[PDB]
Amino acid sequence: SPQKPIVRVFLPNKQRTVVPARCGVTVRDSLKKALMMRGLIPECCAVYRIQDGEKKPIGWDTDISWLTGEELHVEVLENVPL
Ligand SMILES: COc1cc(OC)c(/C=C/S(=O)(=O)Cc2ccc(OC)c(NCC(=O)O)c2)c(OC)c1
Repeated sequence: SPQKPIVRVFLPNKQRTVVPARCGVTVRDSLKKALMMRGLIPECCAVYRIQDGEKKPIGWDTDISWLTGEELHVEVLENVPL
């Protein structure tokens, strides 16, 4: 059976969108869909994932195919020009 890897990203506002683990693709591109589907932007959003009872912040250049099997969650970095 064709193996399907995904990462379930918990979007802002406690929603979630899953993105198929893209090999050779960064959190940037994968999450780019994730945010954009909600109408949000990866610019003012951060990627975190919970490890041993704690939080580990993720880098946008991180190959998302390592993060397969995990549930992610994005943290809104509110630094708007307001
Ligand atoms: C890899 O194989 C897939 C098969 C799919 O289908 C057969 C979808 C399908 C996606 S989709 O068209 O359902 C848009 C989508 C997906 C998940 C969501 O939450 C978990 C939301 N949440 C939106 C909200 O709640 O605001 C939106 C896929 O997506 C990556 C992957």
